Amino acid sequence: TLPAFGFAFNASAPQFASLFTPLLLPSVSPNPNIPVPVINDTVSVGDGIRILRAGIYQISYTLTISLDNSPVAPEAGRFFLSLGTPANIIPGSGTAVRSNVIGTGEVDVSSGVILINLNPGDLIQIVPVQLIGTVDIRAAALTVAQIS
Amino acid sequence: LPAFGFAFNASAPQFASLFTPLLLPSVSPNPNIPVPVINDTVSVGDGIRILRAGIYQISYTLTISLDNSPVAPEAGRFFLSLGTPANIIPGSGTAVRSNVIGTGEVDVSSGVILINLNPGDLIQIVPVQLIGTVDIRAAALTVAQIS
Amino acid sequence: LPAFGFAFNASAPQFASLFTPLLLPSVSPNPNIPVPVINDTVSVGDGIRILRAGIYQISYTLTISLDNSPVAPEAGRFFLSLGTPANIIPGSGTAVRSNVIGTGEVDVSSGVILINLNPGDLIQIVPVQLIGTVDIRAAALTVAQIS
Amino acid sequence: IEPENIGPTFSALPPIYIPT
Amino acid sequence: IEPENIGPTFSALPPIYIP
Amino acid sequence: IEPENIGPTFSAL
Repeated sequence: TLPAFGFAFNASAPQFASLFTPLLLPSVSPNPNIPVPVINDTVSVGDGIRILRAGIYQISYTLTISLDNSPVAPEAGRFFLSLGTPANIIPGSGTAVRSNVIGTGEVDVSSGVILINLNPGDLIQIVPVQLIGTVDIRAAALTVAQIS
Repeated sequence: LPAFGFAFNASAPQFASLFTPLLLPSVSPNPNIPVPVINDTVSVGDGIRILRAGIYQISYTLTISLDNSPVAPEAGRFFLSLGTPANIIPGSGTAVRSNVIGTGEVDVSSGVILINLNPGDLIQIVPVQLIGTVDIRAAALTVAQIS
Repeated sequence: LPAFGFAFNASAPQFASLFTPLLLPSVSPNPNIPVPVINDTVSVGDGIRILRAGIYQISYTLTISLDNSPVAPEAGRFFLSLGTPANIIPGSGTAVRSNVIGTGEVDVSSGVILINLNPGDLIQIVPVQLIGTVDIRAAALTVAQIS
Repeated sequence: IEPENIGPTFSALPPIYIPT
Repeated sequence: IEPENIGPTFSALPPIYIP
Repeated sequence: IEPENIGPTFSAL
């Protein structure tokens, strides 16, 4: 009837990125007056959203990244959405951010609005696939919405 | 027909001010056939008011210059707000920060925020923390019903 | 069923060139069950063509290296264009600029631009102004009908 | 909601200065 | 409408140099 | 495709 969707976000604690480890996304209720899980025929598992309904989806993410975590190594990261397992990354969902100097403050990342065929049991997660030094994820959010 | 609204500023930069909704005067992006891309919402000049209960995707983009200033650092945090500028929406937050002067334009996009909204809910882009001078070269707000 | 299209480049970097549509050769993001995510649109290799009138959300992401350049600053302004590369869509613009050499890749995403489109409309991502060499490490164009 | 503890927050924040 | 008048525009254009 | 070869990659290290 209504399209399937899910929204999971982290606005409660920064997290350090860890190679191929899905990002923690504990919250599903963004409305500050009337919070309610914005979840329909999906499942938020704590570090991702599981598909329950076959179809075409828009999936996307946002990250806030601080690159000031080292005194000697300029920091960088490459991020993707993964399908099923962290290694099974989705081409077209990739982003990158890299600083050649130490002490770089927050920068913003957003993926494209990725349109993709998904199937029941598909677990969509945000994964770092390459990290240069320590990367501080100040906040993150993952969006799943059925188009067809 | 789903409810939707798109409001943007491509005509004039604006300096971010604390808890002051960004100015978004335009609703017509099509350069060939300029019509207001507004259905069952209202653009009020600095935001979009919801008229129809439902589930929505709301999002924003900011083009921010960080070198329009003689003092450092240059930094801002931005949220979508609900009803009043202080009533910020968790999950809609972004931040940029340069510890030194001389950083040009940077890009910000929020997530595609899915959220239950209700008639009369006013959605705006608000700065919530500002250091130095933060120059919003361009901004756009998007509201579209999931249905 | 809504019309939609998703075209991306994850296979080769490309230097940005003025009013030159970015190359987007791929339309199959699912690594396990590859299918063209194209319904009632056409991906032409450097953009997506509309076949059906309606309200669409159109948007793009860029990953941009600002340290593959023999001079500084490294900067670019980007828009979606309609039909022809000079016919840019107000509200779809983004910009980045690094005044020095301490920055590699940065992220850009446009707003989620809501817009009336029409059969024959060709949507492309174009740079409209550049300083230095601007390396597009990856890019993606999204078109999806709102209905 | 008070914004100070809603992520993302700045991981550090220098005092205002004129670079020299 | 000229693209030089469509936002966002660069807030400044520092002199170009060879790093 | 190996993840080191899926764009975007770092233009330099």
